[PDB]
Amino acid sequence: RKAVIKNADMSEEMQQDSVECATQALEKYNIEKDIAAHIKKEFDKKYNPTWHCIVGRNFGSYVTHETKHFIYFYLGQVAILLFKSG
Amino acid sequence: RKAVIKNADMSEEMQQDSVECATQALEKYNIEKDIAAHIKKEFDKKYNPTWHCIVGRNFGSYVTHETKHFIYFYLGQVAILLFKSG
Amino acid sequence: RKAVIKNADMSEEMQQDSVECATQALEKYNIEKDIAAHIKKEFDKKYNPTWHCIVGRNFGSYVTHETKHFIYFYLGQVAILLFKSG
Amino acid sequence: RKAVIKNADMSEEMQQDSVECATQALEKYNIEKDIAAHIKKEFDKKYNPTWHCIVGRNFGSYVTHETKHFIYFYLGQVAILLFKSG
Amino acid sequence: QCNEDNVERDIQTEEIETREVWTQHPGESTVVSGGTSDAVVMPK
Amino acid sequence: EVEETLKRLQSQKGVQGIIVVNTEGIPIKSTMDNPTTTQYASLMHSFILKARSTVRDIDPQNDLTFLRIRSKKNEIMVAPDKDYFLIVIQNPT
Amino acid sequence: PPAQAQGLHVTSISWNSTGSVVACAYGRLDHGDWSTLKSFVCAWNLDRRDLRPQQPSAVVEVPSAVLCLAFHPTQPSHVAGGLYSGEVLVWDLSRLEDPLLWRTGLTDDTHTDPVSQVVWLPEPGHSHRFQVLSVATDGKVLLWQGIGVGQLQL
Repeated sequence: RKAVIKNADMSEEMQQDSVECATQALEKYNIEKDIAAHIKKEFDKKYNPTWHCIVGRNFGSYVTHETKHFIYFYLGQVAILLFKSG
Repeated sequence: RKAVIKNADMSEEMQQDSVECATQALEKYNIEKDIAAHIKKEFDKKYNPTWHCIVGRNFGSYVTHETKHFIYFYLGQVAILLFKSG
Repeated sequence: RKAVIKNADMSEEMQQDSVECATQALEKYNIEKDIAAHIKKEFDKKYNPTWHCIVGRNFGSYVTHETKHFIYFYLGQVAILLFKSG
Repeated sequence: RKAVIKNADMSEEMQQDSVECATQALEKYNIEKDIAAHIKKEFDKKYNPTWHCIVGRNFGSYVTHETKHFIYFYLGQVAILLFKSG
Repeated sequence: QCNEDNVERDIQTEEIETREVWTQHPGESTVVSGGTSDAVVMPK
Repeated sequence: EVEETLKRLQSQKGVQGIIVVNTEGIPIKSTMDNPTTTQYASLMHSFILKARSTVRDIDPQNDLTFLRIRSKKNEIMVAPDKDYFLIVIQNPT
Repeated sequence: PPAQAQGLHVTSISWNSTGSVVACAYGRLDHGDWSTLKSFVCAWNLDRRDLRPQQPSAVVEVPSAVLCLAFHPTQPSHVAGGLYSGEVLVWDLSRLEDPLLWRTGLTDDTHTDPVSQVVWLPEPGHSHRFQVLSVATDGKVLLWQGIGVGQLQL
């Protein structure tokens, strides 16, 4: 679950929080849908809605985010896309 | 290739157009990020912003969408998630 | 030359196409690398990427395949291994 | 069993493991398929699956690998192709 | 309320089934196998 | 007929065992213990194939006519076949 | 060739040493072989799915009567045949533009004679190279290389 951030428009504190949150999510949840759901909900609570999370080993995306609320990073071989929009 | 719709909360016109747009995107592009970008941009133009698209073979997601603007379908072995939010 | 299938995890239609494709490749090329390249490219186009092909007279292999996409067969004294993975 | 690397898309540390793994495999195993299997399994354990290995004296190949996970080298007169895909 | 509704969806792709297989060009009649009736002799 | 000859051969003090390997290492008849029966059938199947290849490699219009391998412990003979061959082991001493 | 075989007769046949499935044939008319295009080169594979021998696997539209069309041993599908005109042409079927030739000979004193045969030989250089000869009807022993079909060498 070593973290490597590829792209972010996010404060440093939220970047660290995202990695730690996703890291715990992967420790706790086995299925990507549930990993994504956990992560999404934690941000809605702390950082207001509306957050969206994609978790997986094989995907591409093209999305629109609110400024300062985007991160894309890997934990090992698993990519996590986390952003706010709406 | 063969389009198979698994989930949709979307009008019949947008459902078929989503498939058609994804079909053209898959014919034109090999990379998922570019396939998604084609599909997203076309929807913003025809059905107003803001759409988001995820294309891939392996992922889980947890997202929030507007009513009547969500579809998830396959073209062959490639899954396409398309929805409006924002 | 004579096609002999030893192992297969593949549909009957794809099995015959693999042999036919290798047979044509063997007719057109003398170099094993170029024979393999023909076989791989044709399979990516007709049956979606990503295929891999090894052609030769002397080798052992240990590989992982996706179900219904592996064949190992001879054309005369030349063995052809073809599968999907990724 | 002198090692000579002909082509690689791999970090230097992974290159060393490739040679060391094949070297041990060749010392321990006499049969080509068994040598290949040893090498493949060691990489799945350390660098995660899915690896594939071909070991032999006469073959050509055309394959697809994950970026930075390819090496092709000889030990003496025997060629080893080691890469990840899937 | 402008945001009259906020519909949440979970999405999960299927898994890919893979197997490990042996092959070898030089060898015995059975090339590779996955990792006593003998009615096979009777016809001859 | 063939069974009577095999018995007569086995009765010879030189003969240490006979194996009838039919389907490429799968025997039907043996005068030996099971572990040896299976191992011997397999070894001689692989071994004879190698000899046949060697002959064809020397000349592309000739096959094996007979093959003998000798050791300190015992001696083994095999003959070429279309469908299957027969294995005999004797003590040369 | 179905339609053409109704009036023509076989005069030159050969097998491709490499593609043993590839059988070549050439029919023609006995007369008038000095002026017009007379025939085609009909090939058919005895390979997988070749259930209709009557369907050619390749057709080379040769501008004039050709005889003794043979394959180079090493090359997958590369041929050379002698035309009645006295010229030898070299086709390269690799391009699948089957009637399209690779190289053409000359029309000057080099080899005006209506050569009776074309034969390949290994070149003393790398074994891949095969010289092409013709049998002059006038008393010349003519050898050349592939590109050398123009401005012959011996």
